Amino acid sequence: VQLQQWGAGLLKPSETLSLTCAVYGESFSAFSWSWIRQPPGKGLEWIGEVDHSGSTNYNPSLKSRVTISVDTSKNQFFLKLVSLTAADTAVYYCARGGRKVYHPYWTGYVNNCFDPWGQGTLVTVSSASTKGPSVFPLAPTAALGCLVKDYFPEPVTVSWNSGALTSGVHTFPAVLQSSGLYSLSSVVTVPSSSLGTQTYICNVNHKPSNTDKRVEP
Amino acid sequence: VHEIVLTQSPGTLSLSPGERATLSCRASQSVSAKNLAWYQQKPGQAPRLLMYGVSIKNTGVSDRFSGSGSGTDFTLTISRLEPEDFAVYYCQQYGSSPTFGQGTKVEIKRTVAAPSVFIFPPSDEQLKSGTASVVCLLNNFYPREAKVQWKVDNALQSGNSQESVTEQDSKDSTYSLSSTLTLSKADYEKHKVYACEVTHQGLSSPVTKSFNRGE
Repeated sequence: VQLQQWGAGLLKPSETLSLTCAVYGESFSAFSWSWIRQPPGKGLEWIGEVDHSGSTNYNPSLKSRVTISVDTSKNQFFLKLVSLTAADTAVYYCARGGRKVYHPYWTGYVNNCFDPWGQGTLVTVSSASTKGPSVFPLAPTAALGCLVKDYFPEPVTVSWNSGALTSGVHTFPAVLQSSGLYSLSSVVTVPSSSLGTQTYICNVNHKPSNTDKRVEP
Repeated sequence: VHEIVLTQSPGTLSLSPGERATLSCRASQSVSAKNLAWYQQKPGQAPRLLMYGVSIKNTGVSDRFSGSGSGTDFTLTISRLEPEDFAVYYCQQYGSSPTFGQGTKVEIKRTVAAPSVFIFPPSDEQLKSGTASVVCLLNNFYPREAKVQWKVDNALQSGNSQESVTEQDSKDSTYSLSSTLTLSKADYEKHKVYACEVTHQGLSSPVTKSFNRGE
């Protein structure tokens, strides 16, 4: 059993998210199929489920905006989320739910736990366009760093002294600002006596925009 | 249609290898039959079905995992913790419309370490750019729980600061935090004194780092 996932992963607010999950290997019917999402650094949230007959069930938090459809001709099922906001940025997984069980007196789905899972599609909702980062020095055991602000999209690679200085380096995760762009900080702790003799340069490379900052006391 | 809220305890379980871990899942209303599951998620990976039917392990799951409980109280037990087991664990109920718990992190335990607090004012180039960012850095601390408060001329600021935290390091098993306070150039040049106050378990008294505009 294999799950393939696709769909646009970079959208603007007040737009429609459309994702597709295709299953290979076993019988697409006799199984519930669910969409789940996970915001970056947060917990799992069940979005919805569908079966082969087209009957759906949704999370009450997303009932107004979510629509889950099915296509048994292609063994696929689709997710649609209208009126997007920054709160909808998340990794979206599809998963196989429970098995349909038939008895002459009762029929229903049992063991509605999720396995296997799709690879997961990251979706980012923001009105920002591709912009290069601005690198500002955070001047000074002494701590010193570089602030990488106003860039889009992820990621950005940060090194120190062309990769020489690696111990004591802390590169935090990027934060999505309200403006739609990202901000980041890279810091490093050094001996106080090296501040006068040794030079410190943060090498910041953002390949989406194809864009070395010296930090001075 | 039946809505069931699952709360996991504790939020963070700090244990050492070789010990046993006990995670609890409380349901606001009874979970029917044995319709509960546990999932394991490692950093930057897809969730993994760990257990279903309260106590039935999935294929390829070691004997060190055990499930128990019923009604509103459920438990996941890890007999001997391995370096692999340190991750996030979620409980999920499927007695009604499926719902997830908020998750419990099993992490490496170490000695309490106090953070080193530093403050960075905005660079003059950034001031000319039209925005100001003040950075408050908390370096090497344990446990993760720490409180950062911004004060601009003794005024408590809210809604204009953003935090970021690194994952527990592989060597010293510590955390690092950064709090960025973002202002406009006018709002920044209006006031003068900027401070961040850090409260932590390792600090006997809240440590405040401040600077005056133009220093």
